[PDB]
Amino acid sequence: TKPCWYWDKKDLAHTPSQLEGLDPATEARYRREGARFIFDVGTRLGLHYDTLATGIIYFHRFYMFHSFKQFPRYVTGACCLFLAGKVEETPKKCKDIIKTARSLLNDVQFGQFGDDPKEEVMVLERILLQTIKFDLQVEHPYQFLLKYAKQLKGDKNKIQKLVQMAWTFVNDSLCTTLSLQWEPEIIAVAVMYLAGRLCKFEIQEWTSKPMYRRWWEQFVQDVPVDVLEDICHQILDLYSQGKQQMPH
Amino acid sequence: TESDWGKRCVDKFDIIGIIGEGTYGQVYKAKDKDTGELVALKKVRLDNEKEGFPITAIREIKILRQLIHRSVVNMKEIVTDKQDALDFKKDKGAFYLVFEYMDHDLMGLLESGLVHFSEDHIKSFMKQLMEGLEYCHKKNFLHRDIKCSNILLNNSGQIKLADFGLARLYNSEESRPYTNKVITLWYRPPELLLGEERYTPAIDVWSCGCILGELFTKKPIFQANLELAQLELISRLCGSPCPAVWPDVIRLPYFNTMKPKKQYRRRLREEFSFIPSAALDLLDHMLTLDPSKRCTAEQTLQSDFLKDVELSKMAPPDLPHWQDC
Amino acid sequence: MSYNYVVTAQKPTAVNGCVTGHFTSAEDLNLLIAKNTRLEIYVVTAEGLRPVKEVGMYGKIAVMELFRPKGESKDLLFILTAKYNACILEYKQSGESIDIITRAHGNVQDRIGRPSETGIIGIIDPECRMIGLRLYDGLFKVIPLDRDNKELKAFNIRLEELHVIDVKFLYGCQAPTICFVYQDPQGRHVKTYEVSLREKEFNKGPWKQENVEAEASMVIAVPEPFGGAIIIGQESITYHNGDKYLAIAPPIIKQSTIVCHNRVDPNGSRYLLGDMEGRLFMLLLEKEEQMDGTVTLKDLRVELLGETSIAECLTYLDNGVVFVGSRLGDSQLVKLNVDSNEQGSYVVAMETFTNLGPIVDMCVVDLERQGQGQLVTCSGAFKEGSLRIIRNGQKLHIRTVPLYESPRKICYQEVSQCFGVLSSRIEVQDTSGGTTALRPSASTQALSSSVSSSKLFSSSTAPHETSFGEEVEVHNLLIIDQHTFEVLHAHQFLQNEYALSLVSCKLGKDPNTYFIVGTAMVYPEEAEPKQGRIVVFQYSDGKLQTVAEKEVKGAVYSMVEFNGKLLASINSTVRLYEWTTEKELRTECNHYNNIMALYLKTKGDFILVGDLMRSVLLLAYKPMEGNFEEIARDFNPNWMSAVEILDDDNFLGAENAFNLFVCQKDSAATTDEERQHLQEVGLFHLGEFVNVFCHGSLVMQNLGETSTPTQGSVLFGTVNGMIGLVTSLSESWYNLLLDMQNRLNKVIKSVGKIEHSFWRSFHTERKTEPATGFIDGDLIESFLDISRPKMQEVVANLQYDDGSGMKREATADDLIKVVEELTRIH
Ligand SMILES: CC[C@H](CO)Nc1nc(NCc2ccccc2)c2ncn(C(C)C)c2n1
Repeated sequence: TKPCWYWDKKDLAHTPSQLEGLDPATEARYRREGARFIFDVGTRLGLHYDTLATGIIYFHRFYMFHSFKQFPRYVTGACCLFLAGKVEETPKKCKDIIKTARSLLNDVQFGQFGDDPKEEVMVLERILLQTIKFDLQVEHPYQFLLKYAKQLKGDKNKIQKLVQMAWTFVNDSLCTTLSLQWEPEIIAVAVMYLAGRLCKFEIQEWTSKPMYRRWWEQFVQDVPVDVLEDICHQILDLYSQGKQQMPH
Repeated sequence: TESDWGKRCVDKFDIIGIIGEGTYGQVYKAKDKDTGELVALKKVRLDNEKEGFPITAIREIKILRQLIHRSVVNMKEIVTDKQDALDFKKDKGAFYLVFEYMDHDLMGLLESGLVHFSEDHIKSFMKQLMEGLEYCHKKNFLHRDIKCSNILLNNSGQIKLADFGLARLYNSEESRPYTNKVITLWYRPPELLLGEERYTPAIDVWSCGCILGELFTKKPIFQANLELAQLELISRLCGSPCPAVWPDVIRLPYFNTMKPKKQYRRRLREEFSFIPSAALDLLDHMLTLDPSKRCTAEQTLQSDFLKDVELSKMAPPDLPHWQDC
Repeated sequence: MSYNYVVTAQKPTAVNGCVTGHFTSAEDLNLLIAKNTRLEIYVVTAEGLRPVKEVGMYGKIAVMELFRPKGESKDLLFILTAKYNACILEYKQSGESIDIITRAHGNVQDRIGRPSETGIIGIIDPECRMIGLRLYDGLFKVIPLDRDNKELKAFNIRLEELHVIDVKFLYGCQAPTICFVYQDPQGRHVKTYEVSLREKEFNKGPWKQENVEAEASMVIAVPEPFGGAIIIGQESITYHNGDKYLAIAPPIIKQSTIVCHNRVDPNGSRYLLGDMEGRLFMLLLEKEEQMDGTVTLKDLRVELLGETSIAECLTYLDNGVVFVGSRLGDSQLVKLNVDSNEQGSYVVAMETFTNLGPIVDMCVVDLERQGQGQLVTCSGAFKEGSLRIIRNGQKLHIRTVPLYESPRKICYQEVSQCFGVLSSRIEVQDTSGGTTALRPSASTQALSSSVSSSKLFSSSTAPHETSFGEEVEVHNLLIIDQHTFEVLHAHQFLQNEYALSLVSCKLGKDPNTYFIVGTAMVYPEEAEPKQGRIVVFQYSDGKLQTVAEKEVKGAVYSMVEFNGKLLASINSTVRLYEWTTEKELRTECNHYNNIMALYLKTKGDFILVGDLMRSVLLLAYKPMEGNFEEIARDFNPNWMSAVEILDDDNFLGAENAFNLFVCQKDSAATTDEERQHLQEVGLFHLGEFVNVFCHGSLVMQNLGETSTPTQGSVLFGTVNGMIGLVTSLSESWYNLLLDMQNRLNKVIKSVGKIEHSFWRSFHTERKTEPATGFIDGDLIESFLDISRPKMQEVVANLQYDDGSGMKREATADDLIKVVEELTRIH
């Protein structure tokens, strides 16, 4: 019926990129750069956040079946965003994506697109569709962050602070392989959990079951804290590695 | 696995012939070599390279893998031409969308004039169509192109909805601009003639009602070549758009521009006096000018005309015999 | 685009309706006979009919009735066409000049309505206050006959009874009253209403509803002396009038369905009834007068008079003369005698009017080696079944071969100096357990005879029960000599085996010439036949010998010889068979993308397949591969009645809606899609139902015949006996003739003021389109019959294109020569 789009962290040691001699740090850097390229290009084009995320998910999935050494990331990213636009009904012309990609990339980077940028991108569309197995519909943590937040009742300002901080954590997790490890529903909870810890809020009280300490369970069944912590650990690592700090 | 689409080759199908020409590619009837099942294969050509893969096909792939219903066609898989070995840039082969094969199309059955529909047949037909439409509308998807050609029927009496190349998601909270005219002029709702552009799911209801009347008269209810002429024909039967029946008609861009000859009174019940009472009420509600006052799919399903229809008895339509030959 | 020309070689001959009245003069007795699109006016004499006038109408005549409103000296004529064109007509004569006046006219079609099962019904009030029309289920349309209603404006009255069988205006009522039989789930009923022109609605009718026979078919409005109505069924005849009820159920009428009625005595004492076996009856109203002075109806009696042709309309004229209007056989004048002849019959035939009947199939054959070609047609049905040999010589000479059984398909086998004809006759389950034929016929009067012994389907184990009296078809292959037209041999096919297709040909390396018949096993329980036989027969030395048989899993609807191979269509499948050196058929290749492959035609390695609803398909046999390829299909859905190949690119088809179309290869090789799309480039409303397209011409060819502008020759036969011809034109000749039509239409006055452009518009119930690619030759050939002032008016400002002279003005004498050459193609 439908494909399995989730892997175990241990499995990322065996992506095509890894086996061709790329080390874990480099593939991680390559993923962040490609995701951020997709994010930055589409933000410049005025694209909806779902469109940006869908492209990023295609991108991450793509390099579970292919190597970064044989497929230039920025071409792939541009192709993903191009397709994502058509899937999410926020379409863009390929020439405009190239134009923006040229604006944001230096000369070395734009060399990946080769002599004919549009062609390298449009040609890749075939591989992308076959690679993602024509499973185009994608759900993103954003919708669940809002579906769940709507059921919280309490201080309007404390909840809005929780949401925005968590929303920032969603945007940042797009630079990671979490999109490949955990369903979006879990991600939405994890970022609520993280923001709750950081803002010293006790979300249990805002729920319809103030006494159910495990508030995540009334939204997402069968999630141990083990998972929410692993996700939190992975999100905060990006901030510790980078100069950037937690939004608060 | 069954879920890894886009890799299996079209070699696995013996092509029987061309059933019809689709807008984004032609559709051919074929037999699966392994199972013997008959499937209809839609041709998707990206060789044009104007904008790559057709968005119309993208909509059908995105939506039909989400929609599961007896009255909604099932896309079985996506298969490809023998791809060029290790040279994707040279490769310009096309993709095929596999669908269940359907024996006949409604437009073809009406046009031959051979088919005869009893009340009970229509009940079985309308109940399936509305059940499919309700499923889709509940999933917040709009068909946007309900035509007799897009209604497919098996000789068993099973009905399925087909072309989704123009389908788009509807957001009730957020009104956003769409394509101004989607449904074919003969079955287009008045709001699209007047260019609402922020249309509601009620657009599909209007068409389905046009079909309801068509099953009884064996003739399309409103057929015209110009948008105003259709508005006049609709206006003669359903009444002229006016503020009393359509409070917000004044906000529609073309209300002042497009006017019927007269302010015609509604005559639907009179002109369809031959239609049974249970059905006539269904038509009056489906063919209501104001989209806000037009009945919903669920309301059409919770009907004296359709509620007590049992899908176990699908009433197979009248089959032409050798004597009919 | 494509350019073609269509002309009538023989006008419609079947009688569709007939009425009597005082139409030409308040003094004369007139007989008006209606053939499809044609009206014939006669005057009744003591010897027979005197023809006075014939007009064509741009429409199929659906309603024809004569009435005389107060203030008129003579009867007026109401006609409604099948496309709902209504008009009131008047005869006017000025010395030698006879013309037809259109007094009122209009189109009465409703935007929304369901066409009724029993067809258009039109009746007129005895006081001529209104015309009643039953066009749509659940609606009654009233045209009030006031002096001012020159446009025939009308209103609908809601009718609760949706399924009406028949309706008539009654006599002797205080208000206009309708009496009708209707059907609902509880059976059939007779009911009455009163029509109020003031209120524009029905009021309660004079007498109560009565439950009537399940197969009550016709309503007879009895005149003033009795009043009320008579209802004719399959088993009984009843009289209803308020409290009075009578029913006679004589066993004689149960035998054959009664289809037509007419009034002999104006007072209603005597009525004439006819049935599908041709039997003619007299229905008698036995009066009883009370001392009150009132006249009541005592009893009904039915008396058998004799045999006429199977009749669509009966009309009594005068004295003992009755006109028998026949659609399935030749029409007649017969005299009714008071004394029976020595055989017991009171009916003696006077004159016989040729009706080509239904033309089921036909072939063109040069019997006398004359380079001309004669047309042998399968004509008629049942007792009227006939072979008609037609040659040109200025009238068409027609010879009739009586068969007394239904002819189905015909093919000529020159090697045997004879024709092969498929026929079917009706037998009835008799007390022996077998069947008995109603009358002897060709298949039983053959010199030598044979019955198939094939055991292909003998395993049976499928039960088919028989009830005494049920009808069955018995199918035969007839061998008929080409000079004497004597039935030389008849081969009776298997029980419940229908013969559907027939070819005469050589196959493969076999020097013998065979008759090959494709059959189907027809059981009432089957929706589609699932068994069939392809039988190969050799006619040799007065005996037919079965050479081989092939079992198929369906009906062999159509067969055609294909370059030494046998191309046969079995249900969905189109199959090509090879004839082996062992004298057996072998499947070679198959094509399956058809719902029902009804018709097949070949040119070279190309095949044209005609489907019940999938229009037409162009196949190609690919010899290098040994299989079929789909070249192009016509996607527009049409119901097919006959197809033909005009040339390698143009294909002709006939619709069940009386329409013709021409498809062409789109000839643009840009994309695969364009080629595989057959583009309809010709649309034309013929007005006839075409059964058979046949290449050939009846015109004498001495080799000296001027090469006409027209190229090619396709003859076609129709259900109403009409024979037509289709031919192609050059782009220039078409544009010229088309521009002339538009000029002629402005000049020529139409009966009923019916626009010619509307009449020829393609018309399915669901879609209507303007004609294209076709020249109505019958309009062009009328240029020679319009007066000189009109001829010159037509040619004004008329220019030729792309000729010896690019622009060349036309004169009235130039066009007279052109049309006169166009009349030479038939
Ligand atoms: C006839 C127009 C219709 C429009 O989708 N095409 C069609 N028509 C179908 N019906 C069968 C048919 C065959 C030939 C002519 C018309 C209809 C059909 N069955 C499966 N499919 C797939 C592609 C969803 C079918 N698609």
